[PDB]
Amino acid sequence: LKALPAIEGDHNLKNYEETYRHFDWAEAEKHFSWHETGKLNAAYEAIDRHAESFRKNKVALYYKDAKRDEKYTFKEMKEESNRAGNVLRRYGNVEKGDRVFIFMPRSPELYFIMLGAIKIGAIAGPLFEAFMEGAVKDRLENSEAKVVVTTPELLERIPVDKLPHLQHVFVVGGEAESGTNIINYDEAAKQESTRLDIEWMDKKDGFLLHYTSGSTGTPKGVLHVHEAMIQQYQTGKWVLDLKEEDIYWCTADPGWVTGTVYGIFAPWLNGATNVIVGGRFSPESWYGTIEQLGVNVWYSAPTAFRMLMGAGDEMAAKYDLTSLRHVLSVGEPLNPEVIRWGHKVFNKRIHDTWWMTETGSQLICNYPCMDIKPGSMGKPIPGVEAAIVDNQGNELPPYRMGNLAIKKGWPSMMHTIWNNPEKYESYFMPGGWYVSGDSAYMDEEGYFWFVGPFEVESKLVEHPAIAEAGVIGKPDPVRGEIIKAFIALREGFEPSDKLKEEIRLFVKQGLAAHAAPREIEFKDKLPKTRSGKIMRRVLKAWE
Amino acid sequence: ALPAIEGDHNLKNYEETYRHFDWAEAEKHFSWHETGKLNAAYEAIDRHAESFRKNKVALYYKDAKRDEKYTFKEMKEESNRAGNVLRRYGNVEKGDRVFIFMPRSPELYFIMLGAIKIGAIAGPLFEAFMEGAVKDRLENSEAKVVVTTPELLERIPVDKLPHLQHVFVVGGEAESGTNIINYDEAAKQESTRLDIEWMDKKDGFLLHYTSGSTGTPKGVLHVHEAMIQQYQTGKWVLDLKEEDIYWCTADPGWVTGTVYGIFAPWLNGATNVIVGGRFSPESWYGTIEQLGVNVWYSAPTAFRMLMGAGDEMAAKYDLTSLRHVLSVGEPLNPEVIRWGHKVFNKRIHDTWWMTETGSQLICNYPCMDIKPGSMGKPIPGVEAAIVDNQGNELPPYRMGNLAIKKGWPSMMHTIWNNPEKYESYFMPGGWYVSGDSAYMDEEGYFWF
Amino acid sequence: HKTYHSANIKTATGSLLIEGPVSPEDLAGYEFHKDLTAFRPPREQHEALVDIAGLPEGRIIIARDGRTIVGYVTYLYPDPLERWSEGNMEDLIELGAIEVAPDYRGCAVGKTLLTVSMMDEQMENYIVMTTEYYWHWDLKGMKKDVWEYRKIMEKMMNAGGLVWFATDEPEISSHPANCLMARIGKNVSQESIEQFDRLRFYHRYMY
Repeated sequence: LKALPAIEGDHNLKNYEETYRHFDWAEAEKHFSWHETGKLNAAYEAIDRHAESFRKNKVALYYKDAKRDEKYTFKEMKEESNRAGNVLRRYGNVEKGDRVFIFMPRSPELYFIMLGAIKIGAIAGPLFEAFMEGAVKDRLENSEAKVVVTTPELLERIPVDKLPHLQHVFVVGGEAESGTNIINYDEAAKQESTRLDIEWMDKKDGFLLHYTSGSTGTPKGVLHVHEAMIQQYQTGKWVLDLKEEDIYWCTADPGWVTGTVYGIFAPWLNGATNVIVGGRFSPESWYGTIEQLGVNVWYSAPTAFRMLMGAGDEMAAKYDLTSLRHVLSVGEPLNPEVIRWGHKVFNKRIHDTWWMTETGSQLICNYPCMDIKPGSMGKPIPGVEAAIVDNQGNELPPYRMGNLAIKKGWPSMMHTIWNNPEKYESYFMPGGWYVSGDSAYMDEEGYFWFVGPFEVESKLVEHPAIAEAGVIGKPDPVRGEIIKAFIALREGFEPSDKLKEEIRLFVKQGLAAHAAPREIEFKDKLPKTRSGKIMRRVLKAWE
Repeated sequence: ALPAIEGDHNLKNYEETYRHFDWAEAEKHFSWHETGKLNAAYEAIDRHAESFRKNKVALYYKDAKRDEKYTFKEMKEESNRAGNVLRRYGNVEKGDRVFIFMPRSPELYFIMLGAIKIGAIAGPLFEAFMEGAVKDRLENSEAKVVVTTPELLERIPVDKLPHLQHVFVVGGEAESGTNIINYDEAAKQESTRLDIEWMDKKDGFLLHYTSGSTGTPKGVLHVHEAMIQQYQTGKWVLDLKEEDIYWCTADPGWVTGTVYGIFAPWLNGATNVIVGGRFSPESWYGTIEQLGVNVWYSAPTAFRMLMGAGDEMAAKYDLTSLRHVLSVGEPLNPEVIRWGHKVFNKRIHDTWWMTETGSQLICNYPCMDIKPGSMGKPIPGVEAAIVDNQGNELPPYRMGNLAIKKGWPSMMHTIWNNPEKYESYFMPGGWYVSGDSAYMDEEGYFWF
Repeated sequence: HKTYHSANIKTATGSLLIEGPVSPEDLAGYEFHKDLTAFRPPREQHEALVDIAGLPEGRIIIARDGRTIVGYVTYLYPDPLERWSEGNMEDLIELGAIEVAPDYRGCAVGKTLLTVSMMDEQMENYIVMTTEYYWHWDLKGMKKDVWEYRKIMEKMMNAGGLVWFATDEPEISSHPANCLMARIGKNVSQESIEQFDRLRFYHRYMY
């Protein structure tokens, strides 16, 4: 692994070391209007501050999909969000601290609704359409949300009669029958005015709700505070490298947390240009978007990048991708292979950023102003003390496994787990170390750190005793993952422990040291489809 | 006398700037003062797309069908595409007259910018002319290339024009003949990067023909360096801040829409708004209310026609976003001042210039008192006077002939192939006479 | 329902007859190809061929020389444990083994087989899908690299006009070579198209 050298330019974080040594949140708060005025709101500082600044006539939203190619600026986005907040207050009977839930696919109306809900102080909680009736019903039951905005294709997936606390259901587009609790958005926005009397919030009250599918089977509602906005801006200044001329495209859905803060709030707190691509995924559409829109800053996920590589680099060569300037990946530890492919195609580097729902906004990030280690997330942002702790809360020297913890006190926190202070207090550890539940470790420099089955599979067949096999990666706490293989022996060969080691050594001598299987199991036959294909998802599900 | 309103203007004090201004201070504003390579098209659009205005929306396009918006980068790319098409499929070289005969559309601006970018003299043509006018203008200009729409395709007599090599067609299906090439299937088969033909200070880039009583067409030639003044007034008369939305309602076939709808606002890096289709008061007011136009440069005829609709139409719309509105090339009426002040809560600034002058000379300023019905005062760096036939400077309050001291940046190069008519505009003694009669004021105001 | 179709092709080795949907009793009477062991031993794919031939929706199209089978294409329903069959319903048929014998390859046998398969309208009331991975292919039999191999199947499988589709399968995305080929029928419903769109992208929240 060879560290990617930085590129000289007019960055925003000129020197990371000097800032990390001499950064205070007071100067960061000085960048915000409430430091001088005292009136604070995250949505205000994400939209209205720039809609009143010189960025008023700057493209804020680049919406493209299979049908629409609409464009919105900061003034128009402010007007739309204000209209959504007005309609939510007037029709949804929503007040301070309430819960408003979002059930929409990628569209401008989604961002308008969520920004309007946050502006009036209602805690906004997004949802994903892939959820069945059970998941959405459970989420509204736990949240006791008064309002849920939906789409006609998903109106039938919400049990309005079942939920007692649910009061209003909004539908967007189409022709949905206006029931007792079913109000259509489009007209409600149509006659409603724009100007919104924004309600001003304290430092310690919530503005975002987000439900994560927990290990217990029931989701939990993370409630972030408006103070988190502070951190967002600074991250949107430093890791995201938004200059005044950058076109920023976040590919995450707004139903998730990542598409809610760094696809909505972080870019616009800096007054940048968000890009949203609706419709179905298609590499032609994505590459054409990057080409004709001239995307400079990219924020995507390793899954989408991997699908883009699966498309083929020739399709990328069919378009012009030299307009890219800055690439970032969230949602999963970036693979070095994706990094190499991105550098080869776009001639730009990708930077993995780490955070989760309980975190609020990204903490440990690869930085354009420092050498990039592709396998590392990066270093904590200045003013935030991230480290590695054991089960006792004591700090640990680098280069050793441990539980990643954050020094409690940073502006981007959950104000609560909604109606669950027990899960609150379970999240934090003695000593003021918030625990995120992830495994990570640092190195000497200060960066933080969290296999093709076929080459083993092709190696296996060379034995005269086995006809076919299947290899999966069993998770490991020391080596990350260990190689496990299920072997169906040929006729005349019987399973035993003596021949198990013979497989390991033959793979060891013929392949890499880490390519040797660590666990071997024997089967009469592997799971195979009717045609004869071998699937491994069933194998790892069984394991 | 409508009093000036206190605020942050780009022109702080009129007298201080007037008495201590040199055109070098305006030249250093441009990007060629440190690089040498000067071109009006490059600094109107191409400069901003490499600046912090790249993502700022440059063009709002509205009509009955299309509602797309273009940023500065988008205009730069599309104009480079149009220029590449022009160069490759028309063999137009530096100084070749590229005439454009097409209605108000983003493609029109892209093609105009592309023609000027490759050094070609771009000549706009209004769509209202019938076959003889376009024919004689093309013949006199010896235009190598014309660009048109099929609805007007039959209007140009290609067979009667020996000097017309190629004819470009935009939109629709038009059979690709030997001398007829359709733009669209040539639009998307090249690159979006175009090398800009750099030329010197004295070389034309715009060719505007003005209809006259004689009937012969007269094509004035404006050098690139006229932009030296075009930007400056755009910072003073138009006071284009970074957060203004600019709407120019003059047609782009005419000089005012060509330079104050393309070059003057975009040189300052403003946001131009343009609406297609036939006028309707609801359309214009809805454009204002939706987009929120801050600077509104329109024609006084458009203002009278808007007033004819009544103030109730305006009251139905939100007009508080207006902050700076101006009128083009006609003597503003006091009634129009009063109507604009009650319906927009803002003042209208009447400015004067002609195709021969190239840019605004004597105008009103936001940092300056307005006397209704008056030209205003000359921009600093431009000396104006009231001369007689002999040319002695007439003291104010007496009838005389408007004249401007020669050599100002926006001076014309010549009338195309008519040096005698070019010299007929000038009176010995360093004075250019625009043919308009006016008088001055003790403070410096100018009145018809 | 099934309508029988057939066609003939000519080459240096002789005439190959491509029987379309064929009745299982006749396949039970053929002689297998010893060289064609890309997926299973002959016994196992014989059992598969007869089973899918017996299914009401499963179909088999065979290109053969005389009484010996040399290539087959299956239209079996997706594996019940496989994620593509979570609905476990209708109008979803998974294409499986399409490969042909090694030394008959390069004779336009596969493209002719697929075209003879696919001209039927009952191929077009249902959409067709298949999932291809690098470890299922002859790595050393033909001795050319990865991306050219993918391109040559894209060409040879365009005979039926099949367009390439992207999916988030953890198995598919482990290597950019492994992908998903499919066709969308002209007699299928739009609701089926939306259902397949949902099925293809399971965890869409990441992108």
